[PDB]
Amino acid sequence: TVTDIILIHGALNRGACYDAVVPLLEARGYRVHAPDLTGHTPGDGGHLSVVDMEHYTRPVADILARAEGQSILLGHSLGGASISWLAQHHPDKVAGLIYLTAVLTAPGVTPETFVLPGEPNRGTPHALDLIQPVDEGRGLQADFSRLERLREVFMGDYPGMPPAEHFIQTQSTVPFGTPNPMEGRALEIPRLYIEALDDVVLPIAVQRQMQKEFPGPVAVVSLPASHAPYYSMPERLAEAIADFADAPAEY
Repeated sequence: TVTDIILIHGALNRGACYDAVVPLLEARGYRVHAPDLTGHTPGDGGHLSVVDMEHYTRPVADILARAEGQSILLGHSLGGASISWLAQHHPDKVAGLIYLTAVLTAPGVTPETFVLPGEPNRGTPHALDLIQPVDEGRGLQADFSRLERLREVFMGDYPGMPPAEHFIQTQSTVPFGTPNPMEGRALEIPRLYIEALDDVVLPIAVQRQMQKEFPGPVAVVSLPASHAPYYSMPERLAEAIADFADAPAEY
């Protein structure tokens, strides 16, 4: 019933951040996709090209259109804003949702709620510190004056640093501001949160607060990783993802 698995990158990243994981999930028998979202492919126009969420997430909807059967959507970090948007518009094609230390927001809630300071257990101040606005506020871009700080905060799971194909220079602020449209049929999709216990970008406190605030049950697996478990434990990550695709309703 589930033939496809679609891994979606977070902010300032590209599809290829998942290179360690894609072969591991194809061995489990799945067709695996890790597409660039709109604006995340050098030469496509970058952040200002992204009109809205439908536009941003189109490469995934394109994939889901041609999937033989049902698909699993994994979002990482800000990627969860996309998988929740897609769920609501393609609930007929999605069989499972994986939030990998990802933004899980209740219907009608924007990811801004948990990135900005607030109560209870709201805020991602390491990220806000190292990620900076550009283009009169319509782009985010990392603070390259503090490269070692950038590495220990965002890429410390990598054994060694990652390749240039994993990243873009400027991020659209569109996904940060769009509320979760999930309603009715889409709230029945099984949900799985994969916690990253040692993340300092998205602290475990904020991870758990978003789980507690989403309406309805959310399954949980925990990993002893920081912000990028697809770097430091691709095998354990793949295993969790595939055991969930094998039976999302049960798991």
